[PDB]
Amino acid sequence: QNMRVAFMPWNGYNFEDSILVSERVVQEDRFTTIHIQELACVSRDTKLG
Amino acid sequence: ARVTVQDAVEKIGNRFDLVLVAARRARQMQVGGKDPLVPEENDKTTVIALREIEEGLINNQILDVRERQ
Amino acid sequence: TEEFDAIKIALASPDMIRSWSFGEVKKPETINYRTFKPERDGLFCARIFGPVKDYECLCGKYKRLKHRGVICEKCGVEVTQTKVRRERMGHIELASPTAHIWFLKSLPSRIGLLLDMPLRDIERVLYFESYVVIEGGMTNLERQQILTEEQYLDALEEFGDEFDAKMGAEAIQALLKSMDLEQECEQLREELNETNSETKRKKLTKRIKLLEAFVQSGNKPEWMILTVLPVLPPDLRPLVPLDGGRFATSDLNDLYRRVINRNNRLKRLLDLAAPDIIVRNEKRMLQEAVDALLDNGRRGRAITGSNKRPLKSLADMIKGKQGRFRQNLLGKRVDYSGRSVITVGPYLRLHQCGLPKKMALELFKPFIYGKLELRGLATTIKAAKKMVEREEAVVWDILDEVIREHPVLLNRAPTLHRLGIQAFEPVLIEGKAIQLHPLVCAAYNADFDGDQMAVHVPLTLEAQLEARALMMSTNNILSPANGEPIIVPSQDVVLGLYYMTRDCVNAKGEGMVLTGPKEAERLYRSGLASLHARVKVRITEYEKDANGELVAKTSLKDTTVGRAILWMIVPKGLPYSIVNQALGKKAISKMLNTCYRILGLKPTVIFADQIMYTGFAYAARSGASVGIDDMVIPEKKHEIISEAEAEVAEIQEQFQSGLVTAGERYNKVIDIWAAANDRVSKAMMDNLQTETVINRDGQEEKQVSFNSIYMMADSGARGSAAQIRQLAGMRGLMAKPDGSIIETPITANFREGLNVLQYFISTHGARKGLADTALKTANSGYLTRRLVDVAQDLVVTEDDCGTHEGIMMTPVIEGGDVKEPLRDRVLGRVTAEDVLKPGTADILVPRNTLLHEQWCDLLEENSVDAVKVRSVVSCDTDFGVCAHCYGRDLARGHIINKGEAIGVIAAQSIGEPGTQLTAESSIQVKNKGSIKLSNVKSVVNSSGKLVITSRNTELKLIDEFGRTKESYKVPYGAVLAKGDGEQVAGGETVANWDPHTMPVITEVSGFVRFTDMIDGQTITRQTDELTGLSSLVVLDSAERTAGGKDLRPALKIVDAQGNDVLIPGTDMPAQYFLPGKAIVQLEDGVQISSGDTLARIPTGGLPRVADLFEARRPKEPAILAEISGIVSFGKETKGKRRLVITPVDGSDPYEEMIPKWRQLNVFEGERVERGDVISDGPEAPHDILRLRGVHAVTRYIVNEVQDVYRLQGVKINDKHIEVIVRQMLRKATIVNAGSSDFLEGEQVEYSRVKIANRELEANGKVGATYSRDLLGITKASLATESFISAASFQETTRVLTEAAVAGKRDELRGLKENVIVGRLIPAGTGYAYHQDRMRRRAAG
Amino acid sequence: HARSTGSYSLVTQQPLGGKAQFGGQRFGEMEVWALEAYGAAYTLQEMLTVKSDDVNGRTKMYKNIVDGNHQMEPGMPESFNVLLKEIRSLGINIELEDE
DNA sequence: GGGCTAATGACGGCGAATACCC
RNA sequence: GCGGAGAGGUA
DNA sequence: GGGTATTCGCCGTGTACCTCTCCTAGCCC
Ligand SMILES: Nc1ccn([C@@H]2O[C@H](COP(=O)(O)CP(=O)(O)OP(=O)(O)O)[C@@H](O)[C@H]2O)c(=O)n1
Ligand SMILES: [Mg+2]
Ligand SMILES: [Zn+2]
Ligand SMILES: [Zn+2]
Repeated sequence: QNMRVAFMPWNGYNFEDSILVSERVVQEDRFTTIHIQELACVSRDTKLG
Repeated sequence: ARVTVQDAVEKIGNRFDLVLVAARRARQMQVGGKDPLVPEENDKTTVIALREIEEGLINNQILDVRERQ
Repeated sequence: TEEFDAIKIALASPDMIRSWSFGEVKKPETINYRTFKPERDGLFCARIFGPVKDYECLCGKYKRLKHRGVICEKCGVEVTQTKVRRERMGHIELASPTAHIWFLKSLPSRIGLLLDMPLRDIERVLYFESYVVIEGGMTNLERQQILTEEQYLDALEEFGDEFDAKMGAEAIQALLKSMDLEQECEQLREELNETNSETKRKKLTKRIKLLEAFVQSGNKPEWMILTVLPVLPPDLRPLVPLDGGRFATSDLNDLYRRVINRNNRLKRLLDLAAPDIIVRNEKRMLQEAVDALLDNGRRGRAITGSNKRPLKSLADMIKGKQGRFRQNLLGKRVDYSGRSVITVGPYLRLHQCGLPKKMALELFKPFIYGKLELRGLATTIKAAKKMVEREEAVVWDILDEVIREHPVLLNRAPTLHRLGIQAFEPVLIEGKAIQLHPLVCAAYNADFDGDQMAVHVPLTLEAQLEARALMMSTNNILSPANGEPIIVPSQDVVLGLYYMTRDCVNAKGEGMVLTGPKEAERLYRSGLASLHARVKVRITEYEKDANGELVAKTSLKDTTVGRAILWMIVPKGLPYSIVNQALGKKAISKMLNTCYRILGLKPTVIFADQIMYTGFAYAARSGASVGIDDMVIPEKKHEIISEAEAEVAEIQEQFQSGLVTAGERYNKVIDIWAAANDRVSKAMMDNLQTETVINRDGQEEKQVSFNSIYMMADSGARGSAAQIRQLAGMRGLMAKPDGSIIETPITANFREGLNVLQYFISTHGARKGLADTALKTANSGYLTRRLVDVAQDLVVTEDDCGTHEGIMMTPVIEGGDVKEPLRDRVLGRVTAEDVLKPGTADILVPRNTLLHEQWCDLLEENSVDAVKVRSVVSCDTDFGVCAHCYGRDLARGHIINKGEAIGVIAAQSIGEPGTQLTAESSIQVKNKGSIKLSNVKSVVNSSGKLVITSRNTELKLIDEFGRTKESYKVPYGAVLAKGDGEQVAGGETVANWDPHTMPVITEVSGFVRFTDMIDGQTITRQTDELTGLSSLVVLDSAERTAGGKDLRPALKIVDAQGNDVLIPGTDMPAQYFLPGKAIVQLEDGVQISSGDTLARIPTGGLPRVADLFEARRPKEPAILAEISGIVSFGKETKGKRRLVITPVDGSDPYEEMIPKWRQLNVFEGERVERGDVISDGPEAPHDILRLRGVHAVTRYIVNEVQDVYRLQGVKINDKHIEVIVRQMLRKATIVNAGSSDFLEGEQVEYSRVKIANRELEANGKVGATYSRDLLGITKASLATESFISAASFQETTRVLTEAAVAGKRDELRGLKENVIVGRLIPAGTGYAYHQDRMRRRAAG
Repeated sequence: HARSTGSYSLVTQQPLGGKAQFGGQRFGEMEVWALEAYGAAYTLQEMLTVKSDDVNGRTKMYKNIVDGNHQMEPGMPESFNVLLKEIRSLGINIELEDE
């Protein structure tokens, strides 16, 4: 997604390649992804039953 | 937090047996056989023992004399 | 746990193996796969190895703990704790005695030479193709005769008796049992007393040493053949049942099953008395299975079921990276540890780190439980657990309270050097990322682009104290490699400070006078003055000039607002000047340096934190950004490019006509393009650098621009001039795959747009770069591993050994100037002896004193040039080094403390930086000085030249006050101009010689006389007309014609009368053997001038460092002289020309063969010195050490490595290279006799202590002279005393076999052994402990 | 990821490696060297025995920590005993001597 | 499901084992 | 459900 | 026969971490 960036050092919170982000980004819910795990339970036939 | 131990190493210049004497003292302090000679400021017993070492009250010889006494 | 020491290794006898074993595994089955109870007999058996479940038998008759020794009558399983199933070993009774693969296939085949039988024969026997007649009684056949099938048949039929032959490992065991160790040993000593020949004497000495080792150790040779085979406890080779009735098994289960199968089938076949062929096949099959068990991979590589990969055998489990020692015994996996992504956290103190709540709770769980129970919040431990799993406010309060002073260890994945692990005090924070203090990133090489870090918790009290004292960030500000600071501000900080200190011609508040920095800040933050604006301020600096008292000096300085704002932080002791400048990267670094040297640690720490905060803040206030217009295309670029294109066009057209070769045209184009690149770069730098033409009140002025990209360049925050060029200029020349340089460069830049070709080329460049870094990293890692490995055991044990030896250290002045000054080279080294002023009895430094900054400055005030300092290599201490011989240099400033493991610090410091490692016509004096010649003996001739007659001649430069600035090496035959005394102007040509031509120089005058220079036989007169042209060819040994092979043409130098003029002082008849390719152009009849031409004669980085440290013969070594004196020729043309060195005093008989291709640099009648060059090329360190001795080889290695390292601009102190070298030459070879075995390679330590014991005894007794040896770190480590150290990283099989046969005993004595065994290392905090234990033995 | 105590491995009784199963960080040989460069003997010692490999040591240390005392009892790592057993499985007798 | 049986695409270094050259 | 291969990715 | 080359074969080739599939097999009763 395309967002408004400003190139400047902001009290070394973007010191190294790190990135600073605005609470509006989480508010607007624009970097929230959906993930999906699969789980499997298998019932086999043992000789005890 | 005690950010530098430079004065404690200036007391004993080896900088290694410093750790041993401070460990013995802090172990006598944790298992409550002894009492601290310095007013604690909510420090744990390690930094207490270092604070005591830097003030000149405790070294190896004081430990030996007090133990035999 | 017992208190033990001395791990002993030896061959296991079959009775001992039976002793360990608890039962026989008869059938290969393990478990019923249906009911998971183990087999009644099998690889997993309860009656042999132990009960599956604690204290209960298999059939279930006895299950209670009341019974602890009973063995159930039905199931023979004893009732005990299942843990024992982890230690009980079993055994298998082999029907056919089997060979141990390790003792056979290991490169020196110890069965082979022990039996004195070549490996080929043993292999012939083992695969069952032929017999061997072992002690065939009274017949006509020897003892090691190989016999073919039908030869054995006809022999057996003819000779029924007195014919003893057998087959296989049982035959070999028979050979071993019947051997008389001592009789053969004594016979061998007699043979050695009778034999004088190199190679046979070496094989004999190896064998005699093997025999002596067996008779001393008490191992009988027959044990190399296995009769009983032990089987590993089951829980160590599990057969775990996967969910779903299927099983997962280690490969050892498969191998054991196969072995048992083949064994049982062979047993049945033996009971059946099957024919020999079949039993032989079965015995072979059992051999493959067993040898696959022991070491799978030395045969047809018995692969696994349906996977095509060779399965892993025991040797594979031990040896190798993935297997063992590396993986599980030096590379464990601790508890109370975590991992997460790293983040900035500027607000932190230097000694702290942001730690997520949830990880901190998880790590400190048991601490939480303890504190919760102490406070009574929880009745029992389970209630504490439940309280932690709900995570109530009380839990967080307890966590905050416990965390208070508890330090944690932070580590970053590639721990290159010891600063890869540091301790911090954690501060609980939200989030899932670990917060790392910015200043320490440089130490960690950490970057916030997804780098992760691990966090460990020290548990015991001694560990806590050690983490906070030794490892804490604030205690490690100086790099252990060189003394300089590690924590220097990196990029944002330095940018902010740079912005703050730079001044501008005109701004708001120009030239107003401020009473101090505080009102400067008043002005700046209120917007009544610019952050940078020239101003007069009154400032009170403090100076500790007295004995530790601070004196305030208060005056008016002309500075910027910004410099005042910065001054607020600076501690008292520092001069104002420090901040007064532009304050870039270097300036800030040296600021920190001075602050440390003057005040000490704590002020430096707090000052660094302050610097970080102010830099970050004001960088943010600056608002520095990067727009497309910030990078200014030079206005005159297009002209430069069009001009260069016109020039290249003219040169190419002028090529098509054919006045210049292709190579010459290439060179011309490349040079013109390079010049154009430099032109555009300089134009761009002029445009960008000082372009702010801003106006003061009236007229204009110009100043260093405020272009953001330029500030980023100049400050040293990011980018170099090269990248600025790459942005705004033409991006220079490129290299094609093979290294050749493309003719047309990339004229475009990233501000503009490249096109397909230029991009493509740069793509190649970047690709090659990346691949380089990958392979470079792998090689680095390997090199640093060897280094830390070899030098681990070295520890500072003694305070002062008291030796007078030392190395005379000078500043390495390579050619033009002083690449590295004295002061840094000597700082922190103790002196070997007092040095005197230029006037005797004027002692400048008492006997050994640590040379700190004050002494170095004092030496600067005087004019000391070279200082002899005690070095670690020459240290006298046994089993370690002494504090004084080492010196001070550390992350701290003081003399080294007893106990410190200097080997590892040296190895790490040399290894970690190793990841950025990849004409001569006229001499030109750089600075006006006096010329001085060293190690020369000249003879002024008639032409008026100071003729150089020495090959080792040097021309140094003494300055006004007696110091050697420049140094050059002047070879034989270089025309000279100025002699001795003359002052030479700047850049004036003092010497001259032909680059691609080495002339042969005559010493005397007269007529050239032809001796053995016969016409027709070896030379062919093809001569031209009057003008004196000829083609007389004196060919070399290789190129001489077929007829003139043995007739050697010569030129004797006679005078005008005829008599051979003799070299002054010597009687030698001058018989000049014309060397190779002697083109006699100037024919007979032209008066020879002094200087006539007789004969025209036409790697670095990581591999170079690894090769220097491994002491690898560079495949074409130069040759040296052993003794001095008249050399001479000998028996001619045998295939390698003989040179016999004849000593004027010493004995003659030293001959050296020389190949035909070798060219000689010295004349026959010349005066050589020992270890002078005879042939040109790279010298192998071994010869230099052997001839010149220890200090020479150590200086050579140190300088050669330091050259590579400084070429990249990485500073390392020489002491580390010295420590490694000292670890390299640990071994010596005995040449005399008296207490040793007269030839054994023995460490110099044991040899020295033997001499010391003789000295300690009142009687002189025997002292034996020894010669030093230098071994490369891989082999040197292989020949270590302790066998666990060597086994830890090398071929495990080889060293294990050597120690097993030798019966070696390990006292552990080292660091790595103690680590492996899990006791206290003998270094540092544990040194006292081990010293204490030393007192505990042999005491009361 | 973080762990205090959890499941340990079968053959060499060290904690599992990984994220799926709790798993501890790998204190590798380079880290060992880092600690050796300092005089840090007790930290390395606990890291080598009490933190991973010594079974009796780890349980005694858990109990000791719970008791509010911070001492230790290093013992010999189980992996070393496994090593002895594996080398002994060859024809090599390797014994821990005593005097 | 259960029961029974069991090929080719690294490279360098080094030291020992023949090949051969006088 | 401890392991080991193969594939990919991170620094 | 003894010293020198040459083939030959073994041994090594960075750390830390994160995903997924796949795991004794074939034939006969
Ligand atoms: N195959 C690899 C590739 C990378 N790494 C690791 O990634 C980092 C490379 O930094 P680097 O110097 O190469 C790039 P950076 O530090 O960010 O500075 P720059 O971008 O301004 O140039 C090092 O810590 C390496 O250990 C590795 O272990 N193996
Ligand atoms: Mg990174
Ligand atoms: Zn029973
Ligand atoms: Zn010494």
